[PDB]
Amino acid sequence: MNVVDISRWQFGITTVYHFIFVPLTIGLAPLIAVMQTLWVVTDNPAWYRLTKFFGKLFLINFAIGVATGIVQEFQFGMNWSEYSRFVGDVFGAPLAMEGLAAFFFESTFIGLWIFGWNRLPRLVHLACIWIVAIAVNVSAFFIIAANSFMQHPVGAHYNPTTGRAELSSIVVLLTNNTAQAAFTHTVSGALLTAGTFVAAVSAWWLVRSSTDTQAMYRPATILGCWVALAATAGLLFTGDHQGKLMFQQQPMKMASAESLCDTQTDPNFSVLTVGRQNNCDSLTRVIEVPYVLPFLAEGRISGVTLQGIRDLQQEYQQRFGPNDYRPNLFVTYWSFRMMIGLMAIPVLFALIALWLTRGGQIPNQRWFSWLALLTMPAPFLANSAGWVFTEMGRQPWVVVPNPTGDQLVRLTVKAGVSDHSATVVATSLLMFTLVYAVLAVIWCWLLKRYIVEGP
Amino acid sequence: MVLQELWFGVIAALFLGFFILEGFDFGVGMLMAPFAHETHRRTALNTIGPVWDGNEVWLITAGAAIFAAFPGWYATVFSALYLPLLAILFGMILRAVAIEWRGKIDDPKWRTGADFGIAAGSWLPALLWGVAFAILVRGLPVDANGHVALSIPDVLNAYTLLGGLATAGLFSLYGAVFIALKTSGPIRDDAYRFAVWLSLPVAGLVAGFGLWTQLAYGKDWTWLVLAVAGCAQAAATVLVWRRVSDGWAFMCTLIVVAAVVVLLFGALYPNLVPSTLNPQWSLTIHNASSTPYTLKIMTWVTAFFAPLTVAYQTWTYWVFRQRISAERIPPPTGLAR
Ligand SMILES: CC(C)=CCC/C(C)=C\CC/C(C)=C\CC/C(C)=C/CC/C(C)=C/CC/C(C)=C/CC/C(C)=C\CC/C(C)=C\CC/C(C)=C\CC1=C(C)C(=O)c2ccccc2C1=O
Ligand code: HDD
Ligand code: HEB
Ligand code: HEB
Repeated sequence: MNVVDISRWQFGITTVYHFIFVPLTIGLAPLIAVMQTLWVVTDNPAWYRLTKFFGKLFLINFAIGVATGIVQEFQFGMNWSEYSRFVGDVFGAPLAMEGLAAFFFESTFIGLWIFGWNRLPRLVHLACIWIVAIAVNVSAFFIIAANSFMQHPVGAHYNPTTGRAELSSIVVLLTNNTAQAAFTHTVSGALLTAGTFVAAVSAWWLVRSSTDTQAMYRPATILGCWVALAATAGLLFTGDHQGKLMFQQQPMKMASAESLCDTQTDPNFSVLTVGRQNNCDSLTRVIEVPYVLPFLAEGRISGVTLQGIRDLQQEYQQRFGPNDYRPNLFVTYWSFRMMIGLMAIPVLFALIALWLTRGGQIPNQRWFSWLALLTMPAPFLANSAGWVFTEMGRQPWVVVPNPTGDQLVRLTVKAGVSDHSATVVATSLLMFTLVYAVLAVIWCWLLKRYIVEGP
Repeated sequence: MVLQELWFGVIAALFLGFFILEGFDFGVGMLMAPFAHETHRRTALNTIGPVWDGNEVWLITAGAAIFAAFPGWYATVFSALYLPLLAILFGMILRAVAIEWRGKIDDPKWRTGADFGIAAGSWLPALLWGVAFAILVRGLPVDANGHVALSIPDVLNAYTLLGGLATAGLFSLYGAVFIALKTSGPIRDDAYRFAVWLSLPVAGLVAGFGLWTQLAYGKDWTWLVLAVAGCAQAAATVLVWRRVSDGWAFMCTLIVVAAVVVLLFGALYPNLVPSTLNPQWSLTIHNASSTPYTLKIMTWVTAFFAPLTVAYQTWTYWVFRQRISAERIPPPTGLAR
């Protein structure tokens, strides 16, 4: 492949590895704070063991979560030097502000929480995990707002004197509609990942114990299932806020989730589509469910018109010049079925687990124990698919032009790449992939060893 | 203008804090292997246990500050120095997971792999960061278009290699006096044993690299910084032969590490990426900075959180200020392989 394609894969594979542990870290930190808070108030030793058990698993995930984010901090200047200069006046502020407002807090107080069990007071030690639980959300907000500037640039001017986008208002950049919608959606997505993780592990031990520990994992199962259900409700509301934003900001991405080819009124959402989806003209649709795209685009079931990919292709050529504005249809289409479809397993598991644990009942079915294990990777993969559709859906724009903002504030992926050779980026891409793959296997093995071991 | 010059020192201070805090963190990592030549390795590791994450963020904050304040500086050094920075990230990644996962599994082979990750995350950053800063002071072949086209001799030369060894040796001495202050007993005595052996050879590397930077790239006012470094190094050299003080010994070594950062940044002024082909094409703090509004907006955030960051980070070291010995180390609570 060429330099641009290799650089795209590298920024992709490494940061996808990063978002394997990030959603667990964001959601689990408040959960452990809840368990620790209940132990202080209720003086229940069952919650203390839950804090030590799930806290142990959090530290394993937290350590590899930090490691996978180190490269991303300097990755912008290594492989996207041209992109870094263009938006450095705007894009660098959220990255730097998160360093002193969220990264310094969640990394300093995490050490106090680990080594301060017998040194710090109970009230002070409890606040240490709450600060970490808050700082991870603060870090998510700033890192999403910077990415939301790519999706919907606001508060910036082109300043044709120099070839870079310049910040005009920091309030507008932080209060972007895309930033707030994506932040609340990712946090809701992170809560589902940890809520399912806590529920699945606790439910797995309930069957194992039946075939007190039962007293301990039962409250965690109830807490985990309700958080997952609450996160599912949040994902629907925030997911409804995001689709609407997608419609008026990135019409290409809205039709990318449909593989729409012509401008039709009230299109039908197709569950499955055969073929490699190159040209799109010959696409075959299976199980077309209506009243879905109209409701996600403008919030109404009928009367919504969506521009096709083909129609938008020539429209973009008349304003931005001759270019291939067609994203990867096969990847974006199936990564979107994946984000959505992967709600049934977590939601399905939560509903069942609550039904089997009603009135103090302890489940003992063997299939229920196996259901929890398969439910664990569902939110992890759904979170990965959600951000993939966001990044592949905006191709080939690294900075999507704002329809209601400055037209000149935009950049393509090819024009934002650095001037490296095909062998230098490939060597870094190869060494990044194997190192993260080995750590991912160790991370998965470490969690399995401690889950079966228990307290 | 003012904000442009002010943010040059803020980024230097962030790198100053990174070298002061992560300096002994690297020194501990490269001193674990000679300690065995298991209990001593865990005692030294627990000294930087609850502070290694916070210490590291200073590099992350410094890297992100450069991105926000000087977009041209961020996109030039990290683009040109792709290979030396690649190995820096490789080590850091291993150390970020080896420290936490070392005690998870109780198995001699498991700890052997964890020790390699800590060593990789302590040797490469100690050596390559000194080379990376020496490259900036020496300069890069930057043309008018902003490209670099880096070559092999522009990275591995006499000046850059000396800087890498000096910083790595200084960090090893920095970690030697840090363990002697954070530990007591036989482990503390071993820290002074390596400190004496790392006193004279390290002093020659720091003095040789400091004099070379001063005579080739230093300014008139930077002579005082080098004089303080010499005085601090001589004071730190004599404070280990006789262990009169642990804190003074650590404080004197702290000044030596701090003076190197000031000397490197003092010579790297006002240029950010000096051009070896034409000094007019060099990247400065004026043609590669952000707008005053961006620097202004970041000034209020920095003036509120950076002083606040030092408030609890210092308190974090105060919480764990008690020295740890071999008898204070808890038994290994690691699962069987
Ligand atoms: C009810 C139910 C099962 C619903 C879901 C099933 C469904 C409806 C559809 C999915 C099934 C089908 C037919 C296709 C999959 C759809 C699809 C391609 C989704 C995107 C792929 C995706 C989200 C993968 C998840 C990756 C993941 C978490 C793997 C496990 C974690 C581990 C240990 C390693 C993964 C990291 C790795 C080695 C590679 C990551 C590659 C990925 C996923 C993204 C990066 C990436 C991709 C995918 C590009 O296409 C690309 C194209 C051009 C330039 C750059 C890139 C790029 O960087
Ligand atoms: C929505 C959440 C989210 C997203 C989209 C990202 N991150 Fe992240 N990042 C986290 C959420 C997060 C976190 C959850 O806050 C982590 C994981 C564990 C941790 O300590 O912080 C983290 C850690 C983390 C660290 C470790 C800092 C430390 O604690 O020592 C760095 C340097 C980064 N990230 C940088 C990035 C960059 C440069 C990204 C974009 C390319 C990025 N992250 C995407
Ligand atoms: C800081 C901000 C940011 C962020 C946050 C992010 C976050 C993220 N991400 Fe990103 N990216 C970016 C910035 C970013 N990003 C960029 C700039 C780029 C370049 C452009 C392209 O290449 O596309 C990318 C690219 C990319 C990719 C590739 C695509 C292509 O190329 O085609 C991928 C796959 C991804 C994923 C991802 C994820 C999963 C996530 C979650 C974590 N990404
Ligand atoms: C947890 C897991 C998950 C889930 C479950 C989900 C579920 C869902 N979802 Fe999601 N997402 C996600 C994860 C997710 N998700 C992500 C990660 C993302 C990226 C970030 C943001 O926010 O953007 C998204 C994104 C997104 C969006 C936007 C796109 C763009 O902008 O690019 C939308 C519209 C949606 C919808 C939705 C829905 C409707 C649903 C229902 C089914 N999402």
